[PDB]
Amino acid sequence: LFSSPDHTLDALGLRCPEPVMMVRKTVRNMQPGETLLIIADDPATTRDIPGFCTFMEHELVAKETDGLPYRYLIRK
Amino acid sequence: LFSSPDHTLDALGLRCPEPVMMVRKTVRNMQPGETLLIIADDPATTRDIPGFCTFMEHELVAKETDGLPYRYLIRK
Amino acid sequence: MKLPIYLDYSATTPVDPRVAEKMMQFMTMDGTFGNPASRSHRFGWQAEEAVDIARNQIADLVGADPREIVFTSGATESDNLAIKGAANFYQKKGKHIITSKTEHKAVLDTCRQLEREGFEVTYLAPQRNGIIDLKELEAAMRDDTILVSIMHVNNEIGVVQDIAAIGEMCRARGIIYHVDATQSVGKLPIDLSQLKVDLMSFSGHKIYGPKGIGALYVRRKPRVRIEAQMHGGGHERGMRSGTLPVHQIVGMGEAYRIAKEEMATEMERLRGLRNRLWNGIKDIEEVYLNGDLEHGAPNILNVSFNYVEGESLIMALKDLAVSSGSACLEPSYVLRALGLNDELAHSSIRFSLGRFTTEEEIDYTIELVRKSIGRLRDLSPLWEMYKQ
Amino acid sequence: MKLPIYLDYSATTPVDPRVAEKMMQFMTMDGTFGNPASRSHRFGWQAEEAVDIARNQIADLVGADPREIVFTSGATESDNLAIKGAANFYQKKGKHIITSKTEHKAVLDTCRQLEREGFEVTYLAPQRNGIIDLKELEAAMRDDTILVSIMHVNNEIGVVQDIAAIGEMCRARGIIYHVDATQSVGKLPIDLSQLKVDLMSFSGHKIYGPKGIGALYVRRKPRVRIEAQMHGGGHERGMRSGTLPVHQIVGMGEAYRIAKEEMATEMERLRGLRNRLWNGIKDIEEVYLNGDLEHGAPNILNVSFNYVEGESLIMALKDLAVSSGSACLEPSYVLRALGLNDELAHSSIRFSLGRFTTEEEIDYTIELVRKSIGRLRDLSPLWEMYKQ
Ligand SMILES: *Cc1c(COP(=O)(O)O)cnc(C)c1O
Ligand SMILES: *Cc1c(COP(=O)(O)O)cnc(C)c1O
Repeated sequence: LFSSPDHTLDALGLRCPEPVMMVRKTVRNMQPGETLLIIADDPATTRDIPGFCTFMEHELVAKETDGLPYRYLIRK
Repeated sequence: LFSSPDHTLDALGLRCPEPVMMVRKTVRNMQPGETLLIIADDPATTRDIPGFCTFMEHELVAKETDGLPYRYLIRK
Repeated sequence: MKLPIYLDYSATTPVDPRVAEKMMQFMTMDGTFGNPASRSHRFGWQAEEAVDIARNQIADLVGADPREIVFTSGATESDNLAIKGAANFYQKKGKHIITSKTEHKAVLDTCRQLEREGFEVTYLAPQRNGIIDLKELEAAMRDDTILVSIMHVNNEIGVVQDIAAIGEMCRARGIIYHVDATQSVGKLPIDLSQLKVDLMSFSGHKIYGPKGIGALYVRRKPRVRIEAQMHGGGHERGMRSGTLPVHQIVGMGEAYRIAKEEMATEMERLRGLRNRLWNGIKDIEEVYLNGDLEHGAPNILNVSFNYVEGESLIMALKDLAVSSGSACLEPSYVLRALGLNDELAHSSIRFSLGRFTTEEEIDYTIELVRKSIGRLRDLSPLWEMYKQ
Repeated sequence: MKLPIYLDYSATTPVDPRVAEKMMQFMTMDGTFGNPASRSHRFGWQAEEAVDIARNQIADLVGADPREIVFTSGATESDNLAIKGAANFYQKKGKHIITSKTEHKAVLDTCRQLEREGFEVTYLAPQRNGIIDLKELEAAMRDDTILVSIMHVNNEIGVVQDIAAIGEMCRARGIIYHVDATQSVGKLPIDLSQLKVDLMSFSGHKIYGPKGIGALYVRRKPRVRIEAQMHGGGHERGMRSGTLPVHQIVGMGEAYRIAKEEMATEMERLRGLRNRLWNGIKDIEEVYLNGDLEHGAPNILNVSFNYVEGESLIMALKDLAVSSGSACLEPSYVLRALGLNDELAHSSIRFSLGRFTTEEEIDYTIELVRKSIGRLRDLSPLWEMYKQ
């Protein structure tokens, strides 16, 4: 679900490329196997946050795209 | 003297940094121990062509500075 | 043979082991790390020599004189420098500029800024094959035209322009001709002693040199002039201030020297691999060639696959490293200029070849494309339509 | 101990073996050579990661946010970008700019170009010690002033300005404050979360990173804006287009991270060597200190030797690699601003210390200077005059 994320990244009002930058930094200060709730309203994140998990090899858990704010739960 | 140079570099009308560039290239296509008459009217060559021979390790043979065109005979 | 298979040499190339090795001799305390602008000691003087050896290496590739080569931080800068530099210097002769609607962004974005500054810019549409209509180019030229920028080789579709003839049209009218040769340098022959180009841009990382360096040709004779864009001490004969980056500069010049040597051999080999590739896929049903097969760069091949949803095309060729030329949702601005619709443009792949590309990789590529375009079409509501 | 002895760290520094080694991992086919702007494959994505790791490394040195760091080709570019970018963006608030007559050429030459474009620029004279009179700075500020550029540490004399206080004067009036921190970065502490600087320039090769790379701080909060000077695709959040040079970028960020670590230790060591040097030569008869001993960079020492013909001074210290700060016949424009006459300015040497400088080198230096200034004066018609 979207209930027990250990980390919460608010990225509201941020626009590409800023979201991927913020997310990039967070995963570094994160331990391998941790949760991260991303709150964004940048539409480009529908392509770019899955792209991150795909090309940087992370676990895209649960998604939200059908209404703002979008939510993206991710695990290292 | 200024009579039997095997190479003649005309650099008249050229202005720093152009003279040192032309001279630089000539010494490369030259065999170690060869003569090169430089004809320049760039006043900066009074400092820069001796500077070349000094910092690039070549033989400053005979000089001319007291009237234009200046003449500089050099040997590799 | 590893995966992905890099087919994006036009995005950027890898640095030659020979190039990178030279660049090592100009870094640390025991190398030639000195600033070539310090002339009170040996450090500076020998550094300046390294610069000069590279500046010549570059010059000899393109038939220029070393005194015509200006160091920049990249092809992007050369294009800004060349265009705004020339436009500003000659603005008293007129304010009109002409370029092509398929030029790289450095040229296009630069012209758009000049339009803010009071310049008028005509963007010519290309024909379907990508070539500019020279008579349409002529109909655009005016009394108050001062500059034309049309690139040698296009980086998306590979198409080659007649820069010689364009150069002749320019000179005869006193118009400055700028050429973006990033893609063509070290691929097609170039001799400025013969060509009527006044300004020409090029970079290093498209020819196995390092990113972050490039140069700008500026014609000595007849004399062309530009206003500097980069101020602070007046280096590069007043046209580009700033400390010269020696190692970067050395790596570039070495790359240009290898290019002079290996060019002929290499472009005949690539031109063959290019033809190997298009033949193993030209037989597929709905595939189109964007550009020119005869008169196009030997190393670029841009093909369109019809009746396939493009979003998934790339996800299907994950075994390949290529690009569609789309921009962080929407589709190559070059293919849209050629005239294709957004859906077709979206499902086009640009294959760009290079030094490390083999026949094994090409054949593997051929196979993957058949099986991939095959599977997508199987599951395509669009193909079933076409199959009526 | 080899000769020459490099004492020109302020001209440029050598690249750290640690820095250069990182820069190797981002070059050749088997490294991360991909273009960080290609997002359809793995090559690009991991390259972009390297960039981001370095962008942060940089940010953390100066208390910025990574989203505030803009990549450039060098400090020269940052100064052009910052100044013309800010001046052009805010030109509707007024056209007046203020800077100091002793700023680096990148700032000075940039302002002079803006004066061509219709901007008014006040160049403030420094006091004899190099510091700007803040009340003279205040008397210059107007309604229509939009920008102030005053550097943190001067590169000729080493003098440090009160950028904190200048920042306060700027903010209180809505004036943009640009700071050239090329010399100060990684030497004096810097924390933009506290400082009221809006734009700040820095480079890499003055801190043991590579030439040809540098950055520009742009304040996120309160929001500062600039017009891009480099067009073509809108990279770095629209402020500096062009392919990012990954290796260059990596080398810079590593250099900034080492700097955060080793800074304290190193600047206390240099500050001691600086004091070792001035003490072993302060006893010579006609020697003057240009700048400030207490409140000056720990690594720069600019001294004047009176009654000696300067042309030969340098030829006398050929065992040292330093600079007088003269320009391809005439004399440091900074020392002339401080007020010294052309002859004294000509016979001044700037000693700049760094990572590889020892006590052995300093002591050897001390000795050489006594014996050298001694011999020159022996043969000086000028000294005999002074000896009356
Ligand atoms: C890649 C490219 C450029 C960009 O050069 P950079 O060195 O990345 O700034 C410019 N023009 C063309 C045609 C290109 O293909
Ligand atoms: C050296 C220096 C510069 C120049 O930076 P580059 O990277 O060489 O372009 C700019 N400002 C100051 C204060 C400097 O000392």
